[PDB]
Amino acid sequence: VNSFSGYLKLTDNVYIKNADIVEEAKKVKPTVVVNAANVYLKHGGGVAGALNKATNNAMQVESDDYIATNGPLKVGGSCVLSGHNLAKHCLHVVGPNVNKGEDIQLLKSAYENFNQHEVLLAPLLSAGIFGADPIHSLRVCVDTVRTNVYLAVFDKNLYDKLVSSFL
Ligand SMILES: OCC1(Nc2ncnc3[nH]ccc23)CCC1
Ligand SMILES: [Cl-]
Repeated sequence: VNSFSGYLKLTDNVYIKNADIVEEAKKVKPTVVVNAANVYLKHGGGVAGALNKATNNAMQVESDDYIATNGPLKVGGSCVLSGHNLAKHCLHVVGPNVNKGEDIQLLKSAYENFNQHEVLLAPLLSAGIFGADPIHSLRVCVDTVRTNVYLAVFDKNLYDKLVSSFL
């Protein structure tokens, strides 16, 4: 039993809800919140900009030190950093950004990072301003993640469309 509330159950381990991931994280304070990151951990917009804003820029400060030490992530890769006031940990995961010409096949690799954590709150990777089809992202999530994932989906038209089209 966990404290996630109001989710629709899609499969044994995947759940989905129309929600602002920032507001969800503050309420639940999950062990792991997933950020829709880029390789530079520059949290400007989309989910990343919203999460970082909610941390009063502490996420960005921590991220800049991480990059200065370790260099950029790989597309499809991840790192674990602090969750600040939102979660115990933040798993920064880089899905491919179609508006940059990045290979969509890397979306499966990106979701594989979720399997290192028993329970996660997360957005749909490569959706939103990363330019991929959210229906496709949901399919890859369901077919790749085996741990318990709670998917937030801020946009309402996307959520109903995602629920109504799910196979
Ligand atoms: O899930 C991916 C999508 N973006 C978000 N989801 C959940 N919470 C969010 N907060 C800010 C952006 C955001 C892209 C379409 C939904
Ligand atoms: Cl977005």
